[PDB]
Amino acid sequence: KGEELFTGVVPILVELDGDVNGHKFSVSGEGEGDATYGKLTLKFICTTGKLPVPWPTLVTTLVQCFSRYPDHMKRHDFFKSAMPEGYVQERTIFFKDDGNYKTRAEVKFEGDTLVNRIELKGIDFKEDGNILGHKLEYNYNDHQVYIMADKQKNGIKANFKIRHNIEDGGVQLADHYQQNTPIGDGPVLLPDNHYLFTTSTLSKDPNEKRDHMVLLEFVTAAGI
Repeated sequence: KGEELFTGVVPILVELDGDVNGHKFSVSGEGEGDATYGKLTLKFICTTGKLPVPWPTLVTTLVQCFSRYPDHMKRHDFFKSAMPEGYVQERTIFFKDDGNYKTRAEVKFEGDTLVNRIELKGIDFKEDGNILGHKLEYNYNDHQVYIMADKQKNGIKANFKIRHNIEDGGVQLADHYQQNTPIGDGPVLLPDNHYLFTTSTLSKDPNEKRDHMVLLEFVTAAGI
């Protein structure tokens, strides 16, 4: 089983290559995950300069295999069952009255490390909007993810809203549409519909001078 590969603390590598309205950038993340408790600690660095989009808008893009799946639904864990070969994770994210991100990522083990490798393309963004204009608060409003099976492609799908607080009043809406399919061929668990509940805390490394985001996350799956 792929679930075995998560019994301990697992190092996490994240790598994003991004293009939004022609502003190209890269993001690297390193940290570790504990699926037994459902805990992620990661530090992200924009390794090419200033991040041209706000850090919270990338949170969902930047490893649901680390969700704590209890004992009674260790069998609906599609994300772990796909390991080590892993899965493709694709999204479109509509920023209301603004552009959209399209993301394709591969989530897999490379040696002992869980690696989330992402390409991100963003189009139709307003240059003085909340994204390209950096008008969103540095914080997070988590949202639950209702995970439904997708027997057709043999993976799962979800759609959910993320709310970003706008520095001067609004809420910026980020409409997420997600589908996941296994990379490998072997048997994979197809879950009964269930929820993923996530708690995210954003913070800053006082000794770090590059543009960056420290992220602490707790996540659990739930029935009904």
